[PDB]
Amino acid sequence: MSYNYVVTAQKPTAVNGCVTGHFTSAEDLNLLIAKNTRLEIYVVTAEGLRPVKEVGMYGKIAVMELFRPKGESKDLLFILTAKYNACILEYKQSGESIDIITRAHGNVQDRIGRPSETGIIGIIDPECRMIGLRLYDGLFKVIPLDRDNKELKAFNIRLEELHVIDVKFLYGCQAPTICFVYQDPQGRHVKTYEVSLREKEFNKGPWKQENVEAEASMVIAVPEPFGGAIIIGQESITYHNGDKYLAIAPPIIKQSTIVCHNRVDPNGSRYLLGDMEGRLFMLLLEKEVTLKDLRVELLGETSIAECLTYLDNGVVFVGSRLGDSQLVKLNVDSNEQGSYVVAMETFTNLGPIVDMCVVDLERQGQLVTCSGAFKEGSLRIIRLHIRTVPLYESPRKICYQEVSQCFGVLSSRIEVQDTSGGTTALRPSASTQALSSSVSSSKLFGEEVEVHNLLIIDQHTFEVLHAHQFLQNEYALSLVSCKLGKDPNTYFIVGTAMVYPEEAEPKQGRIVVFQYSDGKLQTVAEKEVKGAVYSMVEFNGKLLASINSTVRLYEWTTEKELRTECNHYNNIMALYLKTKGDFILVGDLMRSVLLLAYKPMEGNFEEIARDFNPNWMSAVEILDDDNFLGAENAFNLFVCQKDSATDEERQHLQEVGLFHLGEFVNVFCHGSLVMQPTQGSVLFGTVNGMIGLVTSLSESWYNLLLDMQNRLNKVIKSVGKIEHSFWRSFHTERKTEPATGFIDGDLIESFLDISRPKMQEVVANLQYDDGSGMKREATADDLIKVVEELTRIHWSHPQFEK
Amino acid sequence: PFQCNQCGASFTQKGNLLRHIKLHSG
Amino acid sequence: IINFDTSLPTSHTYLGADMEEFHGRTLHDDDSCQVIPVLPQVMMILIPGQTLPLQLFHPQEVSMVRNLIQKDRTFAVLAYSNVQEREAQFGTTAEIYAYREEQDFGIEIVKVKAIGRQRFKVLELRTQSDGIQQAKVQILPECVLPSTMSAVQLESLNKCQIFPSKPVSREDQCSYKWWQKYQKRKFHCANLTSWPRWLYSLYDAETLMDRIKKQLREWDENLKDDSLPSNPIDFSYRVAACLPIDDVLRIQLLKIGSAIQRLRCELDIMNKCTSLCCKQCQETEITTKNEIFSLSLCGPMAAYVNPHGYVHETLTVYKACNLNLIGRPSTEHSWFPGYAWTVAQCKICASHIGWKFTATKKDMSPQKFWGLTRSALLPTIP
Ligand SMILES: O=C1CC[C@H](N2Cc3cc(NC(=O)c4ccccc4)ccc3C2=O)C(=O)N1
Ligand SMILES: [Zn+2]
Ligand SMILES: [Zn+2]
Repeated sequence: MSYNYVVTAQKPTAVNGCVTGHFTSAEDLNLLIAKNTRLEIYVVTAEGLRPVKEVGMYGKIAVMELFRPKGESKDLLFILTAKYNACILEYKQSGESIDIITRAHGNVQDRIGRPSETGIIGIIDPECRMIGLRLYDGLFKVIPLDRDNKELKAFNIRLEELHVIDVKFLYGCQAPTICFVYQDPQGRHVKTYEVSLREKEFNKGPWKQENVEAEASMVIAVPEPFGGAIIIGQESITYHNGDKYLAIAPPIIKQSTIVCHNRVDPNGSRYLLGDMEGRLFMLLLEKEVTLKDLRVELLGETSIAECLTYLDNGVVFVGSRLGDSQLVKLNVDSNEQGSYVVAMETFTNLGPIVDMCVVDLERQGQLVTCSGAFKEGSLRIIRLHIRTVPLYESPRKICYQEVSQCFGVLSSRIEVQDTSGGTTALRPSASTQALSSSVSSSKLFGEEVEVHNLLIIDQHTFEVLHAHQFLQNEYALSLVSCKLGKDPNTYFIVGTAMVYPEEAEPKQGRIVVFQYSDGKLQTVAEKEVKGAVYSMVEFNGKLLASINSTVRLYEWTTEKELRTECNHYNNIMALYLKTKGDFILVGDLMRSVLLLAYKPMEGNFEEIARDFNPNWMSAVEILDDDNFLGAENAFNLFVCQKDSATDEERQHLQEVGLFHLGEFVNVFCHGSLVMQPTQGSVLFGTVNGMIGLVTSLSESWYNLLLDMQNRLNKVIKSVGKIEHSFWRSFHTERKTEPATGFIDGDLIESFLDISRPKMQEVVANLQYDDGSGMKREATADDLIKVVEELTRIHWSHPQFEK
Repeated sequence: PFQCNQCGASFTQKGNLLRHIKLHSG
Repeated sequence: IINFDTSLPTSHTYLGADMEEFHGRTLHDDDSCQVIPVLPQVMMILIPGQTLPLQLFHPQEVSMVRNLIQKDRTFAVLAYSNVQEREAQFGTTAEIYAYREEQDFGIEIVKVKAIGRQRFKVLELRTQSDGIQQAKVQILPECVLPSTMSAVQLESLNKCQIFPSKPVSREDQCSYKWWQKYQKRKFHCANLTSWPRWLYSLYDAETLMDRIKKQLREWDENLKDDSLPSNPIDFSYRVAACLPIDDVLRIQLLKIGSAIQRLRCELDIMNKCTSLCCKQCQETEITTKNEIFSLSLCGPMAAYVNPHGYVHETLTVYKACNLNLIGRPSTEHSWFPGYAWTVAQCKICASHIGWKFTATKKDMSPQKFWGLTRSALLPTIP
């Protein structure tokens, strides 16, 4: 309904940044980890990581750097958010009180500008004179770091190069010097500039070179006594310092692309490199004052790394987005290669969540999700208690069959074409190590193809009982488990499509009906269609399948076949398909919402209402008969509703709810009593591994909670001094709007963490609409009672720091 | 001399003028 | 097309050579209400970026255009759903960039050349005392959407999002081995979502433009990659202008605010085969889409003005079937310099279909081609 409540059940677990420095004190080595909107601070000890502080921010962290200007005892932290909120933070401890102190803050957004394609870049020069930001193409933003700059005032310098790949600050330069790699129609080039703070201008740099390779992406600034820069490409690694040129082309790094790096020694003798498949490399710089040679050696295998960080005792932190983060140890000796790595700690990551289901609702539901990708794919069972079932391949879709006591999972693995004309597998996975196997049909350079499988997994041991391999060039898209017609059997139904590289739109597909009985998976019926089966749903004993721009209701015949009932042709692709009663919700990727109704007496479909607003839409869900929920471009949520107060306005769905969440939502599920005043319960899973809950509120409760939000925003101190209203505002590149119809449950639940005098400050002069009927001045205990329920809706988080 | 307005020159005959006239309306 | 400068038809030399040219731009604010005069005689659907010639005879349009000359040079063209009752819900804004007045035959004549600028929605159709309609206008927006991966992409992969330039220029067939690499690298973040790579390719502007370019080059082999615009919005408008479709399809294409949706609709329109037939008989075939070719820099379909100020949308084709030829070749007021014309009518119903253009010299290529008006043609979709 028009008033909704959003709360966080699981905090985001994906790591998008990590830095090392002396933040807590001058003698402590600290590791700072940036998860989405969350900052965790650790102290590096011999036994591992000791958590100290964890804070939440009103934004998505994009830049995190540590710097120490002159006259400061310990390091300061610079944070920039996706909404261009910049702050400088200090760590303060007065006994047991730990505070994050804002030294300076401001907004660096330009009203006119096109955001850059290669993202936001933030760099601080080694002598702590300025911060350089690349937010829009053709402009370079400089923030001077003088003490009397509390509002973070910046100026723009014009860059003649529009397509910049990477930029860094150089060491050993008497003036702030930047080195960057850019592409023009002639190719890729490396150039240097000097930044003048007096003239607010660019001056001529010390050198320039073109020899950078066509696939160069990384710039590494080498400290003294070497200086210069190192450019990393697909096949070559090059060192540039004025008239010095050193180039190596190691054959080992040709298999994958290097994406992350970290400095090991303070003087730049060794570097760590991470590639796209989880290999860890070491780059060694040999000296004699000047550089003599470059060397690359392979250390071993870790998780697919987003960032790397060295912990000063041979311990390396691997921060992963596609899988679990690790603490690993590099040894002087090794097992089977040179200088192996050994895993010693694993941190759980549920992202990305591509599908999930709710199981065991008889009494306390459990959430089973499809997490990870490539070799980090796994099934996660969430009860918060989390259990991991490694698959070593990518899980796509999941469903539950109660009669068979098993799960149906769609998966895909990567195979390479060998010289024989067939395909070979890179590693053992769940589809290859199954108890029993079947193939739809068997058929016969060095390129990757995707093999799609259907897996049957036992609900108790989570062991793979059966794996079914689809046809060549076949892509499995949808999966349901349901009973059809008068047949007492329960079936697995899969909708596929035939994809060929020379065809943009698939012109063939099929729907396959599987039955799992007597330890085996048998094919009951197959139906050939003229398009891709993007989505399927069960509709009152019939099958509803989205065939491209049309939909097709199907009946289950006594001859175990599918017979077409009715066709409805649309102008949009039916990617999203949801059902409640006789109503069907249809959506496309361009945020085109279409509401249909099935007329049982006419045997056809009817159009009720629509709403076409061009944006990027990732998921939809039906809340009740009149209200529909979705996820928008950027990281927003929206609610559309019907018939709210002629046939022209009866056919229009209008916006009643807008909210900025900060996460990318993939799946919506009706978890009514997963975690055991509010009506309904919907869960969603995000790319960052975050799980959230949406529930509906009445008008009186919504008004009370909105008033309490406004009163709470005046007493709660935000990190970086960001405003909650600005943070929660609906945000696109062409429109910004205040949030409406949504209550932030996190801020409401923060009410229980504040002190009693602050509680009395919040509750002062508030009218409490008690269920008795008469309004009276609310006290703190009444609101404490109310907030309790709002927390009980989900589980409670455990303590982080020791 | 005599020619159409919804089309190019049609001066072959006096008859052709009004033939094209009711033709163009139809 | 050899020894014929395709830039010749675009300048409209037949109208005049000493026109007064105004350089400037006046773009209205988005979602804004405005009042704009309406030309009473024009019955054409103008797409932004299209050029419209006009000859004005009556005194009141002359005075209104004279008034418009210093008042931002903007008038509105209304897209009539059915032309009989003069009802329109959408339209376009036209800007004047060339004008000149003559005093021949003892009366004043104004010649105007205009270009489409913006789309709008019709609110109130006010009528003035002097016969010029004033329209209440809401300016529709152009929706520029970012990349689909901008909401999901990994930051470590941001440096690899920029590709090396498209391989050495091919001329026909266009073997890619690159569009595959481009799909693999641009939409690599697609495994973080619930959808595959090819679905995201189906909503990518560059891939849709490449597909449209391939389909257009299939019919006319003289296209070059630099002849079409490199911007998705301009490309979509040009393609919608060049397509041989009827009025309802053009209105539907004008109703779309996003360039990606317009490109997808244009591809869908191109996929379904069409044959152009005479409108009065509806049983005699004139030409097929295969014979459509572009003698002008602005596609195989353009707007021209005849000596009496009546506007025809002419389509240039190679071979025309079942057309009777009456008259002698004449070079007067020819829209294509260096060519004569003879009027062509349907062999069955004798309705005016178009003209046949014959080169005066013998070194001109093509020697002959046919130009048929859109209003006398209907698209037959089997
Ligand atoms: O290629 C072409 C050929 C088609 C098209 N027309 C149309 C046209 C009508 C006319 N009749 C007239 O002036 C006319 C004069 C007096 C009375 C009645 C009519 C003359 C020339 C052309 C002429 O050339 C054009 O302009 N471009
Ligand atoms: Zn005529
Ligand atoms: Zn005819």
